Amino acid sequence: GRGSASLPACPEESPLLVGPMLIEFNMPVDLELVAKQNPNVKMGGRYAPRDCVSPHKVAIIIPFRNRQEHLKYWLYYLHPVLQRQQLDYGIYVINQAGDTIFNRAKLLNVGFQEALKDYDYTCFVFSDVDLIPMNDHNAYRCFSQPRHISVAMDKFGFSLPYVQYFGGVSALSKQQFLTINGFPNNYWGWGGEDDDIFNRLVFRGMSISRPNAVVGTTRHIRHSPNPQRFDRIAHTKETMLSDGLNSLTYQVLDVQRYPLYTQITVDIGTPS
Ligand SMILES: O=c1ccn([C@@H]2O[C@H](COP(=O)(O)OP(=O)(O)O)[C@@H](O)[C@H]2O)c(=O)[nH]1
Ligand SMILES: [Mn+2]
Repeated sequence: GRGSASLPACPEESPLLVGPMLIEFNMPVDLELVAKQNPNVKMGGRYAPRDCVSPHKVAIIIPFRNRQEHLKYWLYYLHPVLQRQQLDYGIYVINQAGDTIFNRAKLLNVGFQEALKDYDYTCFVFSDVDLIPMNDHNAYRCFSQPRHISVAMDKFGFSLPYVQYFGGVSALSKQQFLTINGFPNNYWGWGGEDDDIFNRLVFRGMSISRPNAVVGTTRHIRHSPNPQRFDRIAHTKETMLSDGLNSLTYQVLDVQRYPLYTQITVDIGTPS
């Protein structure tokens, strides 16, 4: 029964999962030690299983500005989890240059476009830097419908704020992201950019996929009021095809590959 053969696909669910994880933010983190403990993660925060081929080619995109301590917690907790999930992944921290109003959604678009320059990713996880999953059965990859990952956050009493809530951590396949023309680029702190994304998905006929809530629990790292759903549905229908990936503009000022992540510092302009 000999002969040259290809590596098998990785299994539907990884056999390496441990389930519940104790998440704490009260100790210091040293990235050199983290890299040493995660020796298989390559420069820029890249990893793929050695013994099987994952159909999950995932770019994990983190919107960022001055949250280095949270990032250190994110990297310390997520790298082991992502490897146990057997993903072919890369970590991208999209750092907003300057001191002007933060624009989360626009940095996420930047992440999608820049991660694609690196590799043919086919799934995109958009994750705030201060959310850590509490159970490794909460898969950080894409499904048949847009995936809402952080479904039961401790900050919201472990309950979904409203059925259309799509914030925190989500995953969209390349096909799913393209068909909604990405995310809006003009939410300069206004709030509700996640509701606009949800409206785009719905208008394109997509629904929300979610892990079972018991394994979808996440911890939020406190830093220096349950959200409510912002309207603007008509707005989204009016503007989604003209404001998004197609109209995205920015300047890349610095690209740094660190052992555990790639950081792209970009100038995304100011509110027009
Ligand atoms: O100065 C800032 C503001 C926001 N963020 C990123 O944006 C996410 C959400 O921002 P915030 O924690 O203020 O939550 P919001 O209330 O705006 O949902 C954070 O977790 C970070 O990933 C950041 O990096 N720096
Ligand atoms: Mn936060």
